[PDB]
Amino acid sequence: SNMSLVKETVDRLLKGYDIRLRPDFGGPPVAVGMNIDIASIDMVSEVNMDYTLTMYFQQAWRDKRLSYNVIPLNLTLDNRVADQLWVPDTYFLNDKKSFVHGVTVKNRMIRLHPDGTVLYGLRITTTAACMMDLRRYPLDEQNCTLEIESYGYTTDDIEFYWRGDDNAVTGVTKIELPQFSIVDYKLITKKVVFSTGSYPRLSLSFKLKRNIGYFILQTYMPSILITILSWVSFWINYDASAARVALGITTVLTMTTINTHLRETLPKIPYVKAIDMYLMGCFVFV
Amino acid sequence: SNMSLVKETVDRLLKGYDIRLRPDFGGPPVAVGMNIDIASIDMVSEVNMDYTLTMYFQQAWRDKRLSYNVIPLNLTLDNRVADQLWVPDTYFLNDKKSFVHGVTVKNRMIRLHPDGTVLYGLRITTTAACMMDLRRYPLD
Amino acid sequence: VLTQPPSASGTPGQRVTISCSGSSSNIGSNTVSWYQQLPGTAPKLLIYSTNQRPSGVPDRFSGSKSGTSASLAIGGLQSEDEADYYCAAWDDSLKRLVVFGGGTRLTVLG
Amino acid sequence: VQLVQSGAEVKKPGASVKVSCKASGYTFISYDINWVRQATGQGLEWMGGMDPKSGNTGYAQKFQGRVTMTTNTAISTAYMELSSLRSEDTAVYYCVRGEQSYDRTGYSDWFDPWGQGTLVT
Amino acid sequence: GPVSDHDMEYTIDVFFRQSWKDERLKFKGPMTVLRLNNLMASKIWTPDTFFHNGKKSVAHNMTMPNKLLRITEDGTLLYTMRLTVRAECPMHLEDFPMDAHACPLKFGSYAYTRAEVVYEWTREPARSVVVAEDGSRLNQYDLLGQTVD
Amino acid sequence: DNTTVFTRILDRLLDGYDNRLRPGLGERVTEVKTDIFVTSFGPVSDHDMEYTIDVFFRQSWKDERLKFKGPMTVLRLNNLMASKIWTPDTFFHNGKKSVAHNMTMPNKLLRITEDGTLLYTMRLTVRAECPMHLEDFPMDAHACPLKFGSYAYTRAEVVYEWTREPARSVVVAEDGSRLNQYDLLGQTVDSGIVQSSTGEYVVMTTHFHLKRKIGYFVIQTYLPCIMTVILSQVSFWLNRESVPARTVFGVTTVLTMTTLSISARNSLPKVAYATAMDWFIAVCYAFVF
Amino acid sequence: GDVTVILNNLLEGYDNKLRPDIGVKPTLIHTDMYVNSIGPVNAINMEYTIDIFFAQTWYDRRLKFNSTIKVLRLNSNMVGKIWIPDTFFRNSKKADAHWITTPNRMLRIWNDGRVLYTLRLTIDAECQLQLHNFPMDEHSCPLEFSSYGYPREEIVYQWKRSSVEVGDTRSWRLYQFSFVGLRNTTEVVKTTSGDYVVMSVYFDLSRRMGYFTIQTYIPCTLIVVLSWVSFWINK
Ligand SMILES: *[C@@H]1O[C@H](CO)[C@@H](O[C@@H]2O[C@H](CO)[C@@H](O[C@@H]3O[C@H](CO[C@H]4O[C@H](CO[C@H]5O[C@H](CO)[C@@H](O)[C@H](O)[C@@H]5O[C@H]5O[C@H](CO)[C@@H](O)[C@H](O)[C@@H]5O)[C@@H](O)[C@H](O[C@H]5O[C@H](CO)[C@@H](O)[C@H](O)[C@@H]5O)[C@@H]4O)[C@@H](O)[C@H](O[C@H]4O[C@H](CO)[C@@H](O)[C@H](O)[C@@H]4O[C@H]4O[C@H](CO)[C@@H](O)[C@H](O)[C@@H]4O[C@H]4O[C@H](CO)[C@@H](O)[C@H](O)[C@@H]4O)[C@@H]3O)[C@H](O)[C@H]2NC(C)=O)[C@H](O)[C@H]1NC(C)=O
Ligand SMILES: *[C@@H]1O[C@H](CO)[C@@H](O[C@@H]2O[C@H](CO)[C@@H](O[C@@H]3O[C@H](CO)[C@@H](O)[C@H](O)[C@@H]3O)[C@H](O)[C@H]2NC(C)=O)[C@H](O)[C@H]1NC(C)=O
Ligand SMILES: *[C@@H]1O[C@H](CO)[C@@H](O[C@@H]2O[C@H](CO)[C@@H](O)[C@H](O)[C@H]2NC(C)=O)[C@H](O)[C@H]1NC(C)=O
Ligand SMILES: *[C@@H]1O[C@H](CO)[C@@H](O[C@@H]2O[C@H](CO)[C@@H](O)[C@H](O)[C@H]2NC(C)=O)[C@H](O)[C@H]1NC(C)=O
Ligand SMILES: *[C@@H]1O[C@H](CO)[C@@H](O[C@@H]2O[C@H](CO)[C@@H](O)[C@H](O)[C@H]2NC(C)=O)[C@H](O)[C@H]1NC(C)=O
Ligand SMILES: *[C@@H]1O[C@H](CO)[C@@H](O[C@@H]2O[C@H](CO)[C@@H](O)[C@H](O)[C@H]2NC(C)=O)[C@H](O)[C@H]1NC(C)=O
Repeated sequence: SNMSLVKETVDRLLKGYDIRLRPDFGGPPVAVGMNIDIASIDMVSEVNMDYTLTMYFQQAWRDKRLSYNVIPLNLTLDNRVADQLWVPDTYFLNDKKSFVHGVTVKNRMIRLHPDGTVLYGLRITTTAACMMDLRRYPLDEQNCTLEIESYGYTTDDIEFYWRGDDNAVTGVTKIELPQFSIVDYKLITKKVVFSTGSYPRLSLSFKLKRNIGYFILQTYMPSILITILSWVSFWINYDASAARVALGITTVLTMTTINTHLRETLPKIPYVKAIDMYLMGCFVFV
Repeated sequence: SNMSLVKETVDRLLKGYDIRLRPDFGGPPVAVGMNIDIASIDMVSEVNMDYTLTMYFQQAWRDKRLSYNVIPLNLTLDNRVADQLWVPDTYFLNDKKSFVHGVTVKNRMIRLHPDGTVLYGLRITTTAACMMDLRRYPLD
Repeated sequence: VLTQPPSASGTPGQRVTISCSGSSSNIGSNTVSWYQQLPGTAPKLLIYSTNQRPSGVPDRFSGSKSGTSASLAIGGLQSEDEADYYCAAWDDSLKRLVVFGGGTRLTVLG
Repeated sequence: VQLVQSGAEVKKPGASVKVSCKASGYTFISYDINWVRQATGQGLEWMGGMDPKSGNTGYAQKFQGRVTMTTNTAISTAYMELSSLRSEDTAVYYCVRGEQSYDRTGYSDWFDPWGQGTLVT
Repeated sequence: GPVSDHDMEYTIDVFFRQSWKDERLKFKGPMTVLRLNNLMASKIWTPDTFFHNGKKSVAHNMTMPNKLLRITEDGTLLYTMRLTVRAECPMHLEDFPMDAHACPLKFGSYAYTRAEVVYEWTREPARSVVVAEDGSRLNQYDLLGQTVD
Repeated sequence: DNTTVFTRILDRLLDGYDNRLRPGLGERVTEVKTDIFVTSFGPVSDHDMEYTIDVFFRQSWKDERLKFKGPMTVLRLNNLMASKIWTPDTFFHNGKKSVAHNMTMPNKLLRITEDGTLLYTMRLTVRAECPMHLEDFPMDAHACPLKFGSYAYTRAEVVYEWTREPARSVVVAEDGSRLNQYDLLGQTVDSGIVQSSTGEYVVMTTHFHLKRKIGYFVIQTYLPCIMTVILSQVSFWLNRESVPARTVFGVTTVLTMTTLSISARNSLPKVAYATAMDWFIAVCYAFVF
Repeated sequence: GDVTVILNNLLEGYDNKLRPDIGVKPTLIHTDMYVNSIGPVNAINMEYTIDIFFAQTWYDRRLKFNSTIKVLRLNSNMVGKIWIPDTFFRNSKKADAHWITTPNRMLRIWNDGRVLYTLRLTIDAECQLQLHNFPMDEHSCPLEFSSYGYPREEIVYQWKRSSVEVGDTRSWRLYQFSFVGLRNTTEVVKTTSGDYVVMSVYFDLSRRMGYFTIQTYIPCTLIVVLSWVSFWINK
């Protein structure tokens, strides 16, 4: 029959298979092509200097040991067989807490092709560290990257590339962040040089441009109008001592209240920012 | 020596034991007795509509296969043997995140009685959901 | 301790390769670096980390490491490359030990 | 970056010899100063190293009890003192700077400036 | 469960039942139906369903794994899990506080395409997703009704 | 048949091996040569007296029992084999919650050289304790540590020794400073011996030196406070009859200083002693009164 | 060489499911602590963190060997194969051991069967603060521990001379409280299962008012004395 036939096919493929050895151990390097379907970019936290992204991270290589001829159809195997194959030791160079989803079963994909090509997918939520520079905050662009390297294999053993090389990353234009807006994304493959060799690397870089209308409406408009309201005391005649004192001193009080409530609402960033410079300017004018 | 007697009886009890079969597989239902020594109720969140409680949740049933008479004591076995015995699939219908404490070891107890009574205890923290009506807050 | 040919030769244009062989505790564990020494002057750095090239040395020179051996490949061999070539590799048998090779006198036939 | 070094010296066996290595063009405390000897008839030999910041030293095995490599941070010189001289101690003594790189995957050392300077017995 | 507007996510707690047909597990005995230990239920092929928009979901296992696997002599397998899915609900807040949302729960098969594993509701679409009558733990919103597809 | 030899070596490597016995049990003192590359000096949580450090932790010892011979000089091991060999059980004395990353595969590597030298690289994030003394807040400088050592192996069994000169055995990446509030100045690595009720242990310490930035507290508390005091004093220039006017200065300036002090001490953690900013606030409030 | 044979013999014919002397007499366990720190005491949740080195020493005649080596000094590797008491902390909301780089356990077996087993713990103990006299309040929060399944007639705990000892007490993360002392105690409690020997280590803490003075007492006092100015202001 067919079902058994494939059963013996896969059993024969896995019998006598040395997981400790990469494809073509003594030969040329193995080339791993990568895709990323960015499912979501959840939270870009300025306090923690990190962002979170859920992706369908996929890799594809050739493993001549995993070659079969007696069936034509693309084989898709249960993910538990990915433990018995060789999978590249890719790691994300700037992550902090990462995990593969495990409901209702461990979210990964293992798909063999008749020519030996192996496709291996994971569904990952990675909390990457995005170095930030908020001097210009809230009028700032934040270049947040994700760096993918191989831990133990050098370029003499493993080579990395984007599968497609320009469409390898999908789902990015459909990302709707609450506070930012992806204005561009770049794919950069390269070989970095360290002491003991050169290691491959890919880099997915987003440029996040922070939306401004909110910050205008919430922070600048109140301060500007309170500065104007402070000015109002000038048209009030000189004799109106109590009037002009009330106006000016209450404007100082209101500016202090705005400053010390935006100090809480805004992310706690213990260096000086453009918003702080503007609030100080308005305070100095009052 | 008495330790050798205990070792032999325990080995005999666990030898040829089918974990897939409840006690009285073809007979009447097995009766399971519940004790709850509530250690504490930590927080009552009205935003998430739940409350956390830590309890000593214990069950007691009769397993005739785990019956011995050569020693008169109530055996108390290392918790790790609870994976080799049948234990009821009790679950809390309205919990959200639960866990058996695991310090210094997995906080659970398995105790065998000469007449076959198994006494199986866990130390559980449960964040149980509680539907809350806060119209009358704080007079509710 | 590192051993390399007493001398090598090659006609101009030909690619000649000087090799170093040492135990696993120096070359097998660390990176070699090659040092040219024009006749009578002080040796200079020619290759470091076995692949990298100091600013000034032309791309003509290139090094490699295979297991416990290293090789300096002088492509397009020209006249001015007639010199000694040594290889050094820090050893892990003591906290500070660097071992030079015997050196190779490379001559330009013609 | 240069490692200008002392002039030639001539001495009779058994007399302690001094060689000096003034460095200029780089923070003298960031990098290390290894002393490499080179007999005219044979290949290079490593005398020993020293960290200009800690004073830690590593004299080679064959010169365990014949060398004293100290360093003067103020004037940025490192002067070796070979002693117990012999006929086989005639050679050109070089001062090198042990530039180094460390990163994820281990270390890698080398000597980029190098120097000159000699001694005969 | 609660709908968190700050995190743009909601929590749902479900009993997820899947029935499929495996002819390799037919048997002939006095009993038409046999329930499978969890150790053995890990030994057979179960569909690798996952929630497309889940953020972090947990399959409860207190005190024992909250899973049940049942085989009929015909080879039909029923596999019921109890699990909490913390899914993401993209929210548009133009009309806040007067907004209305349609929070999705999309699931499917990982690694099996349309030609290998097809999912269908066990009954009519809107009779295969049922919200218990007391199952509404929302403070802010009002669950009007679901709409399956 | 270029992998038959490789697999024969890999399978014969762990024959007669006991991962419960350190190399050289009765003959030597196992010398684990440590080395740390700090990829990023994570945020220093001021409230919790903690700091996160993301490191590549490399430990190299010598196991005479793994001396192999074959066509290879360096032999890599997968994590399954790396769990079958003895490895030092280093821990961080002041660590709170350290996480070793295993994505997508365990971020570990173990190599064996012919002569029996084992190199073990780990990538791990250490969330350690940074005891702070904020008497000079916000002008304080801290020197807080990363102390690590061995558990269960006294000074006579396992002795750690930094790979190269202490200060070249811990290196911080150029872009590794992930601190938005402090300024990583330098680092002092050292080795010591700790005596406990169980024995004497080798401890490898590394103090990281931090200096706090002031530019935020200057423009966020100090300048508002100074302007409030100046404004309170400016009340003297008004003519005396304007009693409501001067009373309103007095009271509303007291209210502004109240708000400013509340906000500043909300920003500070909830220590139980006076800081420099607290003294400034107190004197300013006294001036307005 | 010889130690591998010793260990293989020791674990040969062993049964880690049975406490030493299961039917003869209760197992006596001597316990020590070494408090590395006592973290914050957040009155909101009524919990205090504490980082300790918990050590238990008991006697197992099945682990008695004869050889020129007087003590076997092992890793966590053997911990899972020999009997370990199921000690647990009865007032811990959430406790966890440490697992980096390798499990932080420690096992040592002597000639005569004395086993010493040490591990490193961080326990979020609970103590219900009686928040009267705030901020001038003083508390005594316990760390209690006992066996989980073994009653008084099966496992008995016993302190030592220098059982519990603090460290520097200056690097501790105490913010508003101040360490004054500690006490060790032993009692027997009645449980649904039986009578359990419960050991306690009370830690005494005193809140420090240097913060609340400046925050509330001083500003409220000055605001009152400021409000009095109305009296001197003309009518
Ligand atoms: C509901 O479902 C839940 C999820 O399924 C379930 O929770 C799970 O419970 C089980 C059982 O308690 C847990 O499994 C145990 O986990 C212990 C570790 O726990 C800590 O660490 C894990 C992560 O584990 C990593 O780290 C340890 C230590 O290094 C490794 O040993 C692990 O293999 C694993 O390492 C891999 O991953 C690393 C990256 O993380 C990689 O870097 C690494 O290279 C590996 O690839 C955490 O998840 C834990 O946190 C949770 O649990 C604690 C409980 O304390 C909570 O407090 C906390 O809040 C979290 O909730 C925790 O931090 C393992 O040590 C343990 O393994 C030993 O025990 C088993 C069974 O006894 C043995 O089979 C096993 O071999 C180990 O024993 C050997 O090693 C020990 C070492 O201590 C020796 O002492 C022992 O003698 C024995 O040696 C013998 O065997 C060796 C073989 O290894 C051999 O070499 C020796 O020579 C000798 O022969 C066990 O795996 C599991 O972690 C829980 N999972 C989660 C997510 O919490 C829950 O219980 C379920 N509920 C119910 C009611 O059913
Ligand atoms: C976010 O910042 C990173 C870091 O600078 C940006 O990556 C940089 O992108 C440029 C443009 O692709 C790279 O320049 C290229 O250099 C290679 C050298 O091999 C050359 O072949 C190309 O022709 C081009 O000149 C640059 O190397 C790269 N930098 C790094 C460190 O990778 C990234 O583009 C930024 N994100 C954006 C703009 O969305
Ligand atoms: C195995 O998978 C490959 C990749 O999807 C399939 O290749 C496609 O085959 C169709 C024809 O059936 C072509 O139109 C596509 O262009 C092919 N795509 C690629 C990327 O090669 C293949 O059909 C599957 N089955 C077999 C037997 O190869
Ligand atoms: C063993 O366990 C049994 C319980 O299963 C204990 O029996 C109890 O003894 C007391 C004596 O006053 C009675 O009040 C209880 O009613 C008994 N329990 C039951 C369920 O009958 C017995 O004491 C334990 N000890 C021994 C040595 O067997
Ligand atoms: C960290 O990742 C590794 C690699 O996947 C996990 O190792 C697997 O553990 C499971 C459960 O014991 C085994 O069935 C697999 O065989 C292991 N992987 C391999 C390749 O053998 C490890 O469990 C992960 N640790 C955590 C805490 O998630
Ligand atoms: C700690 O506990 C011990 C035992 O409960 C207390 O008593 C001492 O115990 C040792 C060891 O048995 C004896 O040698 C001493 O004579 C005991 N001293 C007494 C009874 O005064 C000990 O006092 C406790 N210490 C603390 C600080 O709590």
